[PDB]
Amino acid sequence: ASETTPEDWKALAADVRSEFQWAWQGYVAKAWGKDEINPVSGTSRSFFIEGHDLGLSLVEALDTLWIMGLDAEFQAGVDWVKANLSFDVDGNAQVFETNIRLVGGLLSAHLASGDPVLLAKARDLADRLAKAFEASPHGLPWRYVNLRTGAVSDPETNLAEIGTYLSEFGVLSQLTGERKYFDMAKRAMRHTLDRRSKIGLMAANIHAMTGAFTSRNASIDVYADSFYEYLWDAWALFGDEDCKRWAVECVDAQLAHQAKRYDGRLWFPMVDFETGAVTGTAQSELAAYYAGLLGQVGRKAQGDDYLASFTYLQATFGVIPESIDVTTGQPRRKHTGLRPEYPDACLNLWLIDRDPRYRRLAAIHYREMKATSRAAFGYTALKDITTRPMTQDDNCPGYWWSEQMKYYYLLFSDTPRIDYGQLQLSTEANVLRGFRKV
Ligand SMILES: OC[C@H]1NC[C@@H](O)[C@@H](O)[C@@H]1O
Ligand SMILES: [Ca+2]
Ligand SMILES: [Ca+2]
Ligand code: NA
Repeated sequence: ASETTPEDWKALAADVRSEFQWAWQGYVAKAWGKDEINPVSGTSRSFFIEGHDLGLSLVEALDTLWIMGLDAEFQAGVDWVKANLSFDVDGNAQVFETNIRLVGGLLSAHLASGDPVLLAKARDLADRLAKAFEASPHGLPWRYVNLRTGAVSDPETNLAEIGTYLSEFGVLSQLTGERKYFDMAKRAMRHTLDRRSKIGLMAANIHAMTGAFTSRNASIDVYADSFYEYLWDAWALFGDEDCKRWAVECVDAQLAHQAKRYDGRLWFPMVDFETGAVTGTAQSELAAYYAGLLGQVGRKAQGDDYLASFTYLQATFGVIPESIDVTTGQPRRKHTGLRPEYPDACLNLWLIDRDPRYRRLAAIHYREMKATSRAAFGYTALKDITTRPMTQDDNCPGYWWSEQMKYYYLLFSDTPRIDYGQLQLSTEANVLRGFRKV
């Protein structure tokens, strides 16, 4: 007869904040200044350069701490950065990961606080990454660069690793007045878009020196994914008319040639970029970001249909498998990366009309994370989703500190610290617009 008791969303937001503060205390105790905590053993690891940590998880956490009103914790992290974080290091850093995690994490912390030193450090790092773009006659970045010397390595790259810079670099250009950052990021994206096939698709794999594709596989998934996000995000952040056009053209080519149904559910397998023949049967969990991008570009019904494929994986397996075979619906791997893309899609679709269904689905995902990944000193990736209980690995990935706890808190809290109508998030969930003073 009566309804089951309605969710108290403010109480659930307070629980997310409590858990985030508890995890931060574990990082301070076991991994202070180090890149990642291993929260089962209570130890740390490096991410970018073995033996030369750069405070990765501390930097990733900063904007999340501020949004939650964890102000003492935020200021302790900012003060560590200002005293300790140098990028004058004789070692190789992966250009893509360094931009989205460290340049973006310093920019969101700068926008929250106003502190000039955080902008100075973001810009210093971007100038070291610029050497990877300058080493290509096409302006396509090499995958790795030595932060001190500018030496490059590995030009056999991909759309995500040449095309996930324009949000962070374009905000640098706005704040500093120097257009060079925006221009270098946009030039790399134009290169691959100019090489689209007659059916409107790009292959995912590209060589920085020849400028030619090195496979025939078009993908929406890993090695391509965030290129398509950053086309739309550059329209939203900068008003760039080329990027607005390109975002819509690329998505409608993918809907025409990659959207396929298997057992009644929508998937986007890999296809030959010229002929449209299917070339893969795998889909990763990370492809769930695309449900939210579909809604952003004006394809909400199709975005909700794709989200439903992942909702069915969550209801069936509890945790979404890291990879599935689309022809059967069954897992290709048993381990996970404590991945954030399902609540990413839920937040992006919820920002359109505030439909409470997206809150219900994200609450299932948060509660499942608490039931499976909680460890002695924080939250961990999984070894095997098929055992009962699910067995645990021993690592908290840096992106956990920027992404899913922020997504849950934004969905549940209605915080006055954010202007929800102006909110813009990077592919690492760094807030690049929408802070309100308080
Ligand atoms: O899976 C989370 C991981 N995926 C690649 C990036 O887009 C970002 O979401 C994060 O580093
Ligand atoms: Ca992402
Ligand atoms: Ca996005
Ligand atoms: Na962050």
